[PDB]
Amino acid sequence: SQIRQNYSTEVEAAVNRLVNLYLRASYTYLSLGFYFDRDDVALEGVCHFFRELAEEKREGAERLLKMQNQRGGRALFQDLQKPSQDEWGTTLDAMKAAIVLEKSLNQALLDLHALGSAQADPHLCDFLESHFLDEEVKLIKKMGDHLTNIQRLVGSQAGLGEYLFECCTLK
Amino acid sequence: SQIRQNYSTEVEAAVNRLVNLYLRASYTYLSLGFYFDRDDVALEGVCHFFRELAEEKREGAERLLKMQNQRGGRALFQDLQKPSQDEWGTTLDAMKAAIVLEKSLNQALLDLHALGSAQADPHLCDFLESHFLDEEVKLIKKMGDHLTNIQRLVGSQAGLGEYLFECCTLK
Amino acid sequence: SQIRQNYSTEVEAAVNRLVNLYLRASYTYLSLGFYFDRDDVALEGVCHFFRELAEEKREGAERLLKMQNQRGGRALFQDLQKPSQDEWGTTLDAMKAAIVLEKSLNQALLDLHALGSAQADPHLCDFLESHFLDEEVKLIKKMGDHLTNIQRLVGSQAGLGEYLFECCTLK
Amino acid sequence: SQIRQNYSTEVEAAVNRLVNLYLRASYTYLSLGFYFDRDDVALEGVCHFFRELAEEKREGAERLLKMQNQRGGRALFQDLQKPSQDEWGTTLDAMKAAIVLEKSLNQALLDLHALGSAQADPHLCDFLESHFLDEEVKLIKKMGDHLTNIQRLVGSQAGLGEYLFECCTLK
Amino acid sequence: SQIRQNYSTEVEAAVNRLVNLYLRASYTYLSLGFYFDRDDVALEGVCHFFRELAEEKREGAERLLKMQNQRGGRALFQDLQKPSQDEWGTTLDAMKAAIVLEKSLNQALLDLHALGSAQADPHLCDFLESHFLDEEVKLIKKMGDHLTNIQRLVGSQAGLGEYLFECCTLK
Ligand SMILES: [Cl-]
Ligand SMILES: [Cl-]
Ligand SMILES: [Cl-]
Ligand SMILES: [Cl-]
Ligand SMILES: [Cl-]
Repeated sequence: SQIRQNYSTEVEAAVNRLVNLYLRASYTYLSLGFYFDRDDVALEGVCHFFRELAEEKREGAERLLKMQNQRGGRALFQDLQKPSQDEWGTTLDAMKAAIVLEKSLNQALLDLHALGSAQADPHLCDFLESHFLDEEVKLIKKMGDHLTNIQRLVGSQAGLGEYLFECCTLK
Repeated sequence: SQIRQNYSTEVEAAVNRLVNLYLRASYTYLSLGFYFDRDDVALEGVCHFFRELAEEKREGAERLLKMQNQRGGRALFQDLQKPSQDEWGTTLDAMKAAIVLEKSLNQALLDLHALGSAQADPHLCDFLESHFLDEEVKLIKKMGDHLTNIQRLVGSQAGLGEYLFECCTLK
Repeated sequence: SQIRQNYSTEVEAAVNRLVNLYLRASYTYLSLGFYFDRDDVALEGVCHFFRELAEEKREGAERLLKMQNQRGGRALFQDLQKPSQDEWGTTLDAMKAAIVLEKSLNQALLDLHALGSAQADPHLCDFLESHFLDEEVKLIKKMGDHLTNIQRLVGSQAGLGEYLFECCTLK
Repeated sequence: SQIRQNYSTEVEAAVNRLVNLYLRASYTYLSLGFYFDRDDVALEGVCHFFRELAEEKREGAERLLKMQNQRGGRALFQDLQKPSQDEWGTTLDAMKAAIVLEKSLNQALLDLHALGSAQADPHLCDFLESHFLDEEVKLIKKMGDHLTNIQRLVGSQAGLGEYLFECCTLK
Repeated sequence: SQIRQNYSTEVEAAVNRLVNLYLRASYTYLSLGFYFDRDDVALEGVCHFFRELAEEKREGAERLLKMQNQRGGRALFQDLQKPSQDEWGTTLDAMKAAIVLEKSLNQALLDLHALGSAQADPHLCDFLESHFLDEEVKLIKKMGDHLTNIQRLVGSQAGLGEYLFECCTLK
């Protein structure tokens, strides 16, 4: 506690809250993944998509905790609330719930970035820019693409046909 | 007949009955497989699924017979009844018939396990646990997954679209 | 300007106009490609098809410009008009717009060929025959095939089924 | 919900409680690991030991959840309580806390085994025997070995010398 | 002097001062390294640690000078003051002196970042974020870890034993 330099108690606390948010998100994705593995749901690609995201969110939490120690802050852990639902409905319902979750993580990142800028903490700002902000933009874009394709597929025969052309002829 | 130790006549007889059940199941799966190979049915992946299961059930019977001789019991064979149907309907009908068949094998395994536990025959109990009980749980889970996906595919355009998203986008 | 031989001012000017047409076509295909990359359109195979065509049309322009210098003519560049639409509708709408665009390039090639024949410029005529006329015929044929398949897929269950048979059974 | 066979509501609920215990244990080990990564603690081998155990406990939870779905039970997730301490003291303190935690997991496994035996659920009993009970016995033995060696090292010069002989001469 | 764009005389001068600070730091580390190579000190791993840091600080100076020329500023060199001590005491004394030196470099980087932000010079800000700020945070963390371990080792038999357990058993 001989290393801390330019690291505010406000950022230290906000990092611990962000770690809680990322571990909550990881927990939500674990629940999503095992719901799609139910024998009465049985979409094993959807289960894999969500289990991979649970791993990504735990890795984001671990990166934050590594950074907290690099800066000389102190990790503090809080209770992890259970996910918002016990059953996640259709693939469409689940993808909508996932984009809501990612937008909430993204807003927490943007709020922490703004705190770090106000505190003139450029290490914190660049840490977020380099490891989190573009990862979130890329994931939200992918989820938006998925939402549009699920809506196309479930909505009409014109939509299913247009999806199949892209899948079987172009790629 | 110099090797038998802790092997009850009750377990010996029950093993011979189980071999009959597994060979009957193998016969049922042979009939299922060649029904899907009919030029007027022509689902060669369904034919392959059922022919592979016929091989698995014959292998289970052979493992039981190997174990009967390892314990010093005497294999006794009975007539093999023909399968319950000559025509198996749709893929859905066939998968429902297959899960009924597997649940009946699983209950026969559980009943033999309970007999072996009552007879304090731990070799028999562990034999079943190690080679049969988890194989049955894994297969029944796969069949339940298949049933749900066939029901999704044949039922509606929302269901077919949700299946295709998992197939063409996620995997 | 010691190399020019049998190269008319009429062909020189027509080549510069053709370069403008090919760069306009490239620009149109860039706009088509990024429209299909929108999160609310999200057909990434369609996006790739059109971005590849933008590259092909820029390469055709560059070949023309290389030839202009090989003959001792002088490249002159004009303003590039923006594409005709800002949004391109469905895959069907887009493919119809692409075949209209290709037919217009093809007619400009045929008109330049006829000018070169009238001017007795066989180098120009063979240049077009060797690098452009069959490329256009092959691309227009592919686009016509795509149009028919998109129409089949979006139109009816008989059409979608016939497409799927070709895709999943024959190839 | 067409697969469930011989799977009691008592075992189903107990499995969900066990998943909670394993995820709580994983969380405890995450906190232990990052405490040893503090610049004022700085035992990076101890940090690695505990982070590896956090991964093992999450994998145990995931195996339980996979099994819950294989049997046709329904995963239900509860709030994850935060670890018991925010600071973990010395390596000795931490290893003592880890063996207490493992003994509590082991007793929960033994209690679930006894429930499964009472319910005549041999699949559950063998699942625990095959994937959990010997993993726990091996880990508790390793932790007991570590406790004894830490006590030897911190206690006396005779103990440190005896440790060093084993380390530098025998291995 | 045809390239300079958005590069203030304030930043240009501050970069030249920073180059002086980094070359002074390199000189300090050369002196530290050869002190530990004295036959009456003889800690050749400590000598190597400090000689590697002398190379890192010279490389940081060279990167700054490359950037000064990339922006169209003019390198100006000043006298390099000799290091603060001729003898560096124990490994503990030396590591404390090294963390003081690194914190002073880090504060000079943060001050230059703040100047660049005030001058709206994002190239300068990102240059520092990308090549210097995280290098300093990682090095200061490592030095803090080293300080804690040296203090543990020299302070007590409990501390030495805890160090040895991590070294000989865990890693
Ligand atoms: Cl609490
Ligand atoms: Cl008979
Ligand atoms: Cl103009
Ligand atoms: Cl709750
Ligand atoms: Cl001077």
